[PDB]
Amino acid sequence: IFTVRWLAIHAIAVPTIFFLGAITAMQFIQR
Amino acid sequence: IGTYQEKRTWFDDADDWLRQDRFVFVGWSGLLLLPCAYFAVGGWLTGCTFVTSWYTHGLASSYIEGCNFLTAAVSTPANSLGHSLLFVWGPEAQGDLTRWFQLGGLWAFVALHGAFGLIGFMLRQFEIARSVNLRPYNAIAFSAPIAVFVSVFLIYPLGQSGWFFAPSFGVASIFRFILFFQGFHNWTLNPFHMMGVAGVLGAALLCAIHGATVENTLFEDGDGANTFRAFNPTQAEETYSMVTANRFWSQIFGVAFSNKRWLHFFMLFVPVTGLWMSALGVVGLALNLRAYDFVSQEIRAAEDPEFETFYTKNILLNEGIRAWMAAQDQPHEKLTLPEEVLPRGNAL
Amino acid sequence: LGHASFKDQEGRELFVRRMPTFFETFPVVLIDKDGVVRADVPFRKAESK
Amino acid sequence: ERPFSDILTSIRYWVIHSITVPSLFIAGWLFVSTGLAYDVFGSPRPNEYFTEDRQDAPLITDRFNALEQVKKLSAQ
Amino acid sequence: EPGIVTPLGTLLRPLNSEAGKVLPGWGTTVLMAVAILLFAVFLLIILEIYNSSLILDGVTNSWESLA
Amino acid sequence: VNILGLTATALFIIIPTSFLLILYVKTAASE
Amino acid sequence: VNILGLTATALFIIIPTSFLLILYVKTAASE
Amino acid sequence: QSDGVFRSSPRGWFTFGHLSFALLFFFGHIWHGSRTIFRDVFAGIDED
Amino acid sequence: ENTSLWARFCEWITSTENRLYIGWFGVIMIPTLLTAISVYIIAFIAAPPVDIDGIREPVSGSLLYGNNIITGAVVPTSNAIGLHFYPIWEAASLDEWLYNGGPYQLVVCHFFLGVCCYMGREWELSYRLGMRPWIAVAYSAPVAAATAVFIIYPIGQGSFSDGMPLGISGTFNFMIVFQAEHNILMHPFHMFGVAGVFGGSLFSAMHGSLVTSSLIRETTENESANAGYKFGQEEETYNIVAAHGYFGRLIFQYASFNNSRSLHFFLAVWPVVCIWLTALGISTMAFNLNGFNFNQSVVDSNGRVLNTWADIINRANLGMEVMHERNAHNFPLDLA
Amino acid sequence: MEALVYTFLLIGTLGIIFFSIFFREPPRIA
Amino acid sequence: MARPNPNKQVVELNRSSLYWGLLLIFVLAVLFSSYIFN
Amino acid sequence: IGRIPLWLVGTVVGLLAIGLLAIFFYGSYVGLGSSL
Amino acid sequence: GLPWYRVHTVVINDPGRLISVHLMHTALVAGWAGAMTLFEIAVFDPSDPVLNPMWRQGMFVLPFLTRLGVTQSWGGWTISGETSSNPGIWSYEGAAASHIVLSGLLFLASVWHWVYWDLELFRDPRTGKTALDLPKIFGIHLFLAGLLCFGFGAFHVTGVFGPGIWVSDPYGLTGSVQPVAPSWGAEGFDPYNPGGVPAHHIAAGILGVLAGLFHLCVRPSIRLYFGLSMGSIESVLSSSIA
Amino acid sequence: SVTPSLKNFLLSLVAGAVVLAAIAGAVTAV
Ligand code: CLA
Ligand code: CLA
Ligand code: CLA
Ligand code: CLA
Ligand SMILES: C=Cc1c(C)c2cc3nc(c4c5[nH]c(cc6nc(cc1[nH]2)C(C)=C6CC)c(C)c5C(=O)[C@@H]4C(=O)OC)[C@@H](CCC(=O)OC/C=C(\C)CCC[C@H](C)CCC[C@H](C)CCCC(C)C)[C@@H]3C
Ligand SMILES: CC(C)=CCC/C(C)=C/CC/C(C)=C/CC/C(C)=C/CC/C(C)=C/CC/C(C)=C/CC/C(C)=C/CC/C(C)=C/CC/C(C)=C/CC1=CC(=O)C(C)=C(C)C1=O
Ligand SMILES: CCCCCCCCCCCCCCCCCC(=O)OC[C@H](COP(=O)(O)O)OC(=O)CCCCCCCCCCCCCCCCC
Ligand SMILES: CC1=C(/C=C/C(C)=C/C=C/C(C)=C/C=C/C=C(C)/C=C/C=C(C)/C=C/C2=C(C)CCCC2(C)C)C(C)(C)CCC1
Ligand SMILES: CC1=C(/C=C/C(C)=C/C=C/C(C)=C/C=C/C=C(C)/C=C/C=C(C)/C=C/C2=C(C)CCCC2(C)C)C(C)(C)CCC1
Ligand SMILES: CC1=C(/C=C/C(C)=C\C=C\C(C)=C\C=C\C=C(C)\C=C\C=C(C)\C=C\C2=C(C)CCCC2(C)C)C(C)(C)CCC1
Ligand code: OEX
Ligand SMILES: [Cl-]
Ligand SMILES: [Fe+2]
Repeated sequence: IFTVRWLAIHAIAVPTIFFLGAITAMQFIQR
Repeated sequence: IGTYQEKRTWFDDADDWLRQDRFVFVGWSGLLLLPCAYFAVGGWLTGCTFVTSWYTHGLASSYIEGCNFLTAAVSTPANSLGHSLLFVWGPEAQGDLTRWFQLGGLWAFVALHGAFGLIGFMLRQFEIARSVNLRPYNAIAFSAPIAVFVSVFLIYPLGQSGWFFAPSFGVASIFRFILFFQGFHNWTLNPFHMMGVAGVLGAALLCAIHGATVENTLFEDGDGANTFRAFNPTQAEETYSMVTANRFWSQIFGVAFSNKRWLHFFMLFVPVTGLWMSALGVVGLALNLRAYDFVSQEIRAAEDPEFETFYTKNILLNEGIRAWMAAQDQPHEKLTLPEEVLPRGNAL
Repeated sequence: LGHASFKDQEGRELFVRRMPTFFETFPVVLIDKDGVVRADVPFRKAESK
Repeated sequence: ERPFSDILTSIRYWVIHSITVPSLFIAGWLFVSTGLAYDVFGSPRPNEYFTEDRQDAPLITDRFNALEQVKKLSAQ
Repeated sequence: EPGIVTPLGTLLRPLNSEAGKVLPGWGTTVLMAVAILLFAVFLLIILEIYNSSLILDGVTNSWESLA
Repeated sequence: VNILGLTATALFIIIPTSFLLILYVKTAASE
Repeated sequence: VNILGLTATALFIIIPTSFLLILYVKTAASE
Repeated sequence: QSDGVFRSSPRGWFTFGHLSFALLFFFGHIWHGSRTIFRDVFAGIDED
Repeated sequence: ENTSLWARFCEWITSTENRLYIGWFGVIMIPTLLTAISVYIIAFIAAPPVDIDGIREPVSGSLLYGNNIITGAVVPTSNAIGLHFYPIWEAASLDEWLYNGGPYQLVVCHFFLGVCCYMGREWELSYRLGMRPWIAVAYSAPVAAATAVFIIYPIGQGSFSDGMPLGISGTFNFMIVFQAEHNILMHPFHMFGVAGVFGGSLFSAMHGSLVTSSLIRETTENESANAGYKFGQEEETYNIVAAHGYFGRLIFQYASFNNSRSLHFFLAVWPVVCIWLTALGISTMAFNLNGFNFNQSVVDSNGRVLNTWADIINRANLGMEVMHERNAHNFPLDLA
Repeated sequence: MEALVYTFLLIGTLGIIFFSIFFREPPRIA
Repeated sequence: MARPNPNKQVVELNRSSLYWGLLLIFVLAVLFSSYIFN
Repeated sequence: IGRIPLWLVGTVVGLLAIGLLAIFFYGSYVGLGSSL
Repeated sequence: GLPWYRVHTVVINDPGRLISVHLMHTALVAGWAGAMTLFEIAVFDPSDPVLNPMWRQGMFVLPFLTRLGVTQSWGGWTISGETSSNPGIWSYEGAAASHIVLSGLLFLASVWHWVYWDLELFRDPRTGKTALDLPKIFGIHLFLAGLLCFGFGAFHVTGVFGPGIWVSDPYGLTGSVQPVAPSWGAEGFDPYNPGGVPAHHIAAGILGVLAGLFHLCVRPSIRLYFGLSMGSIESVLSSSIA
Repeated sequence: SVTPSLKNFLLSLVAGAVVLAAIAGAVTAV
């Protein structure tokens, strides 16, 4: 780890999965 | 360099580390590009997901409120803020991140970081072109959409009353901005926009026709029905017949290219010129210098009510846009416009 | 030509809504001190209020 | 060299990504399901869009006191 | 062969003589860093004053500043 | 504007056209 | 003929000057 | 013999012309800086 | 032995020795087009006003009737005719034929036949020159767009008056009214079309900059780089490996086109398929399929309508809708 | 008076198109 | 370097570039004439 | 080290992506933003 | 051969011809300024200082002449509504005629520099080739700009020798040309404060004088000279355009 | 005196210097 490839992939992959989980959760939010 | 000893220092060490082969090239421009572009894209994706627009525009513009990918946007700040930079340490936010998100400061954050990211990316093309010893025609071409971004997202709201009339970062918000220039400026009638449309359509035509011509004038090089495996990168011969292509387009269209360098320079030249002309037109619109009306035709239509043209139809349609737009588009105006004064045609 | 002051039958002072910079043709609205639209030059002029 | 053909085909890679990616998904789920997203990003809930004093869209209508006025016009 | 000799050219001759005479190393590039960062700070100060993102006791940033 | 625009259009359609014709003939007469 | 004089004088200047300039640079191009 | 439509101020014409010229000179600075840094490769590449 | 008249005519028609190839597709392409250009120039110059909406309110559209170049347009056919065929012989007089918009139908029909046979002639010259024939397949996208905006949309709406007017301001009027009717901006097919033209400009600039940047040094700095390229040569004029390496370290290594054949195929396929999609979007809007409708979608817990950017687009659509054809609607529902 | 200027500009444009198509510089193929 | 100027250059503009220039001027005039005439 | 097939990994990833997109498209007809 | 868009590249390496074409452009600009001022005075109607002022008449360089002090005219009137008893030599038409004769003199100087281009002043004596010591030329120009800016800020706008600048009330009702006192405080950075202009010009002129003296004294370094190409004229062209 | 806006601006300059130093440290830590 601690490589430029690892950091560049993770900086756009970890928030992507976090936000995908958030949006998936708010799909089931009713009125 | 230049028969000098050139004693090694921290600058040379930093240059050696930055100019090294890896997955994503950094260079010196990466000291600005990577944070600026990453924060711009992340800010847009965060605003389109959680940050609302209920106080800047009185609108829903994020996934957390029920908007989808098309209707969510990072909304522009309120017009009462004017052209404030809306720093989180500024006089408006005053250190409160939660209220800074509600004050529309995310738009200014995303826009400034995206402009600096564009600067850094074109500097990155410059630095890579100097690293591999190639001419920077790539970033000479990339000067065009940076100028477009500057003229649209910065120069136009700077010339207008404030960032509120800037484009909000989002699909349907861009569509609103587009229909706003249709109704309020007649941006189609602007000759600079006309040249921009011509440049983009000609560039798309050039791309399609060049790809089709190259792929249809190929040499055999075969013993196989798939031509894509009939190509060797390490060779010094052309794989598509320029002579046959020139003959075909001379006998079909009338004229044809005979210089590959001039062909590719034209493919560069058309979109850059079109986008620059459109940028000049938006700069003209920044001061409400609109090519809105033809005055002689206006006096003729006023003195003769039997003279109808598609231009007069467009004028009436733009009046309809402004009238049926203003009340819910500009909440700062507080236009409680009644029904009876709104223009409306026969029935409908 | 002097400042134009507009009054209705019962005497309230109505003022014109000044056309903003973005608009070239603006609906004429005589709106009162309280901010309630009181008169206009109606485009409809039929079932007009 | 890891040309992405070895990392995506290795159980050594896949034993630690079988927990981290679901953990991030659950964290993102709880971040919006516990109201923390509304807390930190100031997004209003469906039941707090309109207050009793105002029943329309809020207007900022100020610059130098925008913090205090948006605090007053927010849903407490 | 020399060009057209003139008294003014001979007077201004030492002002254009050392074409390519430079200092060794990096020279005054630390002073470059200091001067350029202070200029950026001053330029930012001007921008915040004129954008009203920074308020002072004595500035107004409006036409009544003529008062 | 009914004839000043005519004069402007005339100057615009001649002066660079004439300049281009100067350069073109200067090249065409040289082999 | 206030500006009809303008357009007539303009074209009377333009056509011979462009003609003469074209044929002159044809002459001067070939040494 | 006014036509009846509003015109623009000398301030507006000044700002419009100077902003258009400012973008054009941004492009000019880009082109000249590219020619400055890449002066040796202005005729092509070294092929080596 | 090639002495008979039809054999000589066939050899002359299929002759690749002409300045412009005619071919058996050209024997329809040429007269239909020259008819369309002739009537189009004549109509654009001195066309009398045309009652487009059918409400006896004529629209001039021609220069001699007070139009400039931007405002000049061949006006579409009268709405009373609709999708009926209106040639000159079906009119009693040239005056009413011009009043009812007959030149628009004649230009549209001749132009559709001309572009179809131009595409066929492109295939024919590709065949007679020993070339691969898919240049016509690439050209099928602007032909599809022209057919969708000149014939398919009038078919779907029931009137040739509903087609794109032959002009510039008429084109803008068509686009504005079209947005009012169908909300074209909110359509996926139009979105792919916009992405296609934007990417086509991007890829044209990309490819041109990469090739012009990587030309082999064969001249000096006081002469044009185009003079370095000699027509009919077999030696390559640019470094494909250097250009591919620059692009790979610019964007992505494993996601870059190292093969020029695949690169040029991508350049050919992207704007063509996107223009196919947007032409089909226009044709689906002709049968009133429309774009995304998100009017009053976001609603709070108490059911009050929360306006969005799509609602502002709805306000624009209302502003266009209440103003388009301001006297041609006797009833509320705009079903025609 | 504007219409004649427009028609002249367009017939000049078609003249330049016809000129560029039919009296172009031939490719040298050398 | 000498009495004549050493930077003596010949300006070139071929027939295809003449075509492009003439078309550029005429199309720009056609586009902008309606706005200049107003 | 190449234990699991790359095609199987791609099939699993594509299945999860397709199901997730179907979840988002289902969320456009229920809950917030569904006009109901 | 050189394309049509590369013609001026004939004078990249020639400093005398470069000075000649700079003088030709400068003469054209001065002649335009004079001709524009004469045209605007010819078409100017001073018959309403209040309801039909210069900005209502589309006057372009008339406000710029007015802002720095030129208010009287040789036509016997003043834009403020008064009567010019003796406007002197520095009127609107006077400034225009001065610009015209300056344009003529600069045209003659451009012709002289075009003809007598081969001056050994442009040749460095170390190798005999033609080169320009661009850091020293920049130092001279920066020193001259510092002197000119400091003089303009300490003698013209302050009124100790010049007439001052255009100062008015906040709502622009009266308006006149007064000497202005420099504001050295934070209010001097107030954009609408007229006192900022003399203080700014004095400070910028002093600092430009010091920077020009430093540039005259100290040579650049190897790294900077090879990085920004200080021996090249396109580098300074790029940065000057910036 | 020191207005709150000026104080926040000075803290912004300090934070910018701090984040530039952090970026330089992350770069030199390779
Ligand atoms: C950037 C500098 C500048 C600025 C800000 C102004 C500003 C102004 N000028 Mg001025 N002018 C300038 C430079 C400038 N001028 C120069 C260099 C000249 C010498 C040629 C003139 C000569 C001049 C005259 C004679 C007059 C003015 C006038 C005016 C005023 C009226 C507005 C106007 O210009 O009409 C409108 C401006 C435009 C429509 C700009 C056109 C937009 C671009 C340039 C078109 C694109 C070019 C296009 C490709 C060409 C094709 C057209 C072709 C078909 C004909 C205005 C405040 C008038 C005035 O009020 O009297 C004082 C007046 O009569 N100017
Ligand atoms: C698209 C933008 C762009 C690009 C690609 C270039 C490219 C280039 N410039 Mg240039 N420059 C630009 C914009 C740009 N510049 C702008 C807007 C200015 C101010 C007018 C300058 C001023 C300038 C000068 C004076 C010089 C160059 C030079 C150069 C060349 C040398 C490389 C270099 O140092 O780059 C430039 C480096 C940058 C642009 C990075 C600056 C960004 C800073 C560090 C970030 C500041 C952020 C800060 C927090 C402020 C934010 C506050 C907020 C309120 C906005 C190169 C070809 C040099 C040259 O020799 O030309 C051949 C040189 O002389 N540039
Ligand atoms: C003060 C700024 C400045 C200066 C000194 C230069 C100087 C130079 N440029 Mg450059 N340029 C500039 C700004 C500048 N440019 C700007 C702002 C742009 C963006 C549009 C460009 C874009 C540009 C390109 C693309 C090229 C140059 C080139 C050149 C070199 C040759 C110029 C030539 O012979 O063309 C000849 C010029 C003509 C035959 C006339 C052009 C007709 C124009 C379009 C209309 C006429 C304008 C009118 C008379 C006055 C209006 C201008 C005024 C309002 C400012 C030369 C050293 C060339 C080069 O790189 O050299 C190898 C070249 O390729 N420039
Ligand atoms: C010493 C000779 C001289 C004098 C006394 C004047 C005087 C005047 N000129 Mg003029 N001019 C001159 C030479 C001169 N000119 C020459 C040689 C030219 C050809 C280039 C011109 C071209 C010209 C034009 C086109 C115009 C004038 C105009 C004017 C009048 C108003 C000036 C103005 O607009 O204010 C303001 C001046 C400025 C804002 C210039 C700002 C300079 C910038 C900010 C310098 C910044 C860069 C610098 C290098 C940085 C320094 C760094 C520092 C640390 C030292 C005024 C009476 C105007 C007029 O009204 O027409 C009559 C007008 O439009 N002149
Ligand atoms: C809307 C159309 C459009 C898009 C989306 C686009 C996008 C892109 N163009 C690139 C390149 C180029 N663009 C070029 C020519 C053109 N590009 C054009 C139009 C576009 N170009 C046109 C018209 C031309 C012709 C002039 C060239 C010549 C290049 C390249 O060299 C380069 C490439 O390699 O392409 C393959 C890529 C590199 C950008 C980058 O990393 O910047 C850095 C990242 C930044 C700055 C972050 C973005 C922040 C932005 C500016 C503001 C925030 C916006 C949000 C993030 C998203 C909002 C979305 C809503 C508006 C819907 C990027 C994918
Ligand atoms: C009475 C009548 C006539 C009425 C009509 C009136 C009317 C409508 C008038 C208006 C007409 C008019 C011209 C309006 C347009 C006005 C307008 C907006 C002008 C824009 C002007 C302008 C300068 C814009 C700036 C942008 C710009 C530079 C655009 C240039 C566009 C341009 C020319 C694009 C190219 C288009 C095109 C057809 C390319 C074909 C290229 C081609 C032949 C490739 C073939 C080919 C490919 C290969 O790959 C190889 C290898 C070979 C060998 C080869 O051959
Ligand atoms: C300002 C006033 C002057 C303006 C000048 C305008 C000039 C317009 C003249 C009208 C143009 C008509 C061209 C007809 C040429 C026929 C000869 C030929 O094609 O080659 C024969 C040539 C003969 O064989 P070859 O000589 O051995 O090569 O090949 C053919 O037979 C093909 C014939 C094609 C017939 C179609 C005619 C051309 C259609 C395109 C013209 C479109 C009209 C608009 C014009 C502007 C766009 C171009
Ligand atoms: C704001 C801000 C910031 C920043 C941040 C960042 C930078 C981050 C981020 C972030 C991010 C970055 C996020 C994200 C998101 C994303 C997403 C959410 C995604 C997506 C996608 C999708 C959803 C799709 C998919 C698909 C499918 C599945 C199908 C087909 C294909 C496709 C691809 C289309 C901070 C705090 C620092 C500070 C303050 C301000
Ligand atoms: C097209 C156009 C443009 C441009 C413009 C320009 C560039 C201008 C100008 C101008 C000019 C450029 C003007 C001028 C004038 C000049 C003059 C008026 C002159 C003079 C001089 C003289 C007269 C002299 C005399 C003399 C001599 C000979 C020598 C001795 C001394 C004396 C003085 C005796 C633009 C793009 C902007 C846009 C609009 C239009
Ligand atoms: C695109 C692509 C891909 C892929 C993706 C995916 C993920 C796919 C899939 C898919 C799938 C995952 C599929 C499945 C399937 C199944 C099937 C195809 C079946 C069947 C059958 C049948 C016909 C049935 C029947 C029945 C009935 C009728 C009822 C009851 C009973 C029974 C069940 C028997 C990849 C990335 C790799 C690569 C690139 C390309
Ligand atoms: O005609 Mn042309 O635009 Ca088809 O929708 Mn119904 O019709 Mn009329 O309205 Mn809407
Ligand atoms: Cl309509
Ligand atoms: Fe190619």
